[PDB]
Amino acid sequence: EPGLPPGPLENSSAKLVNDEAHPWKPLRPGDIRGPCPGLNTLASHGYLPRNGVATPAQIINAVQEGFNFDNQAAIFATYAAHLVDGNLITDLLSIGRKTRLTGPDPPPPASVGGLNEHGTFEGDASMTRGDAFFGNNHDFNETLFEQLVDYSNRFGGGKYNLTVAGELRFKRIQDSIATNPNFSFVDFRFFTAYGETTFPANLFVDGRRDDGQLDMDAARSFFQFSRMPDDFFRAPSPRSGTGVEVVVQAHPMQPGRNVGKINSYTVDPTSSDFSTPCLMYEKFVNITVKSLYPNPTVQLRKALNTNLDFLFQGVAAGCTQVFPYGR
Ligand code: HEM
Ligand SMILES: *[C@@H]1O[C@H](CO)[C@@H](O)[C@H](O)[C@H]1NC(C)=O
Ligand SMILES: *[C@@H]1O[C@H](CO)[C@@H](O)[C@H](O)[C@H]1NC(C)=O
Ligand SMILES: *[C@@H]1O[C@H](CO)[C@@H](O)[C@H](O)[C@H]1NC(C)=O
Ligand SMILES: *[C@@H]1O[C@H](CO)[C@@H](O)[C@H](O)[C@H]1NC(C)=O
Ligand SMILES: *[C@@H]1O[C@H](CO)[C@@H](O)[C@H](O)[C@H]1NC(C)=O
Ligand SMILES: COc1cccc(OC)c1O
Ligand SMILES: [Cl-]
Ligand SMILES: [Mg+2]
Repeated sequence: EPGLPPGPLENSSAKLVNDEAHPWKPLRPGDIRGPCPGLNTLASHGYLPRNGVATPAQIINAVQEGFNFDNQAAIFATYAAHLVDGNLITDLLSIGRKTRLTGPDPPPPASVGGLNEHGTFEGDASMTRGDAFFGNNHDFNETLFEQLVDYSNRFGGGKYNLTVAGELRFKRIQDSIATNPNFSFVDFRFFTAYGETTFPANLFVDGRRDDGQLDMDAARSFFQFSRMPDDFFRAPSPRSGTGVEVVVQAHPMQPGRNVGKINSYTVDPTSSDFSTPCLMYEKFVNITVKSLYPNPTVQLRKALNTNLDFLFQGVAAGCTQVFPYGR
């Protein structure tokens, strides 16, 4: 019932992806878009179902076909998101808000809240979306985008590149520390917050150039309108987070959180960090997934174990698989 994770592209060359079969269309009533401009764009070009509800296999195929996201990264992200935000029985995940379209819900404490669910996959210090504490963690924010433009002007000669990513990533962390008393920057979010800042440079840059310099017209088109530029070619090879080391090196940070007040950022020594990637995977499964499904019934336990096996396919070589519900 859960389909097998798709394999890598047979042909990963750059090609036109804004093509006749995948035109941009505006939203219809009920169409769901969320905090990810990549998935949003794929839905708005029909690489995913246009209503924003999809299976993990549909998501993996879409990120590969439309943007040349690499297979390992696609698998890890998709199954992580599905485990914490999707319906494991129906095999459906919303790319934004919680919806009845993902089917009959499992029992509490599982939320099946879609990608909009705060603190599962989605988290604080996003580039163009506000922190959940401020009321909306999913819609495009013009003020935040204008700051991205400003940082691109200051550090990228008017373009978004890895140097800009390094500076903006830090600025957003510092702004959340100063204003969000509930700011959390540990474990899974600590990792994804860095990786996501490379994606516009690696994946939104036309693949015929692949120069890591994203122009602001293209940036707005993706971030605000979920729309590929006219004649957009995808990247010329599979990739996801390459160059994340540049972003980290610009302003190395420890994982931590504000402790109920602004300007109280307190390092968490129980968090994983970039020195312990396997711990990030182990805590995600043992703590995050397990807490949503502490004592699942038979069909849920089976679906959990299958999706956990799929998640492990995307885990970097050298980590040991963990089994929260037995073998
Ligand atoms: C493979 C499955 C994917 C999933 C499940 C996924 C999910 C998400 C989620 C939940 C966020 C919000 C994190 C946060 O800021 O709090 C996010 C951010 C982001 N995603 Fe993805 N994503 C995926 C692939 C991609 C791809 C292929 C691209 C580009 C082609 C992309 C581009 C981005 C960008 C740029 C952000 C940051 C948005 C911002 O901070 O303003 N994603 N994604
Ligand atoms: C792979 O796709 C590219 C772009 O569409 C094309 O030029 C190339 O010849 C394809 N390779 C094969 C083996 O068909
Ligand atoms: C506040 O932080 C906790 C995690 O420490 C999280 O469970 C909760 O959803 C957060 N809420 C908002 C609006 O940030
Ligand atoms: C956008 O972000 C700014 C800056 O953090 C915030 O003040 C504003 O309330 C957000 N929302 C909108 C709708 O502009
Ligand atoms: C970003 O652009 C600026 C200005 O062109 C340049 O100095 C810097 O080296 C660029 N960084 C990257 C990683 O391309
Ligand atoms: C996760 O649970 C497994 C037992 O299934 C255990 O071996 C492992 O040490 C745990 N890891 C963490 C980080 O809790
Ligand atoms: C490969 O890593 C990732 C995959 C999907 C989303 C991410 O950031 C939100 C991310 O950092
Ligand atoms: Cl790949
Ligand atoms: Mg966020």
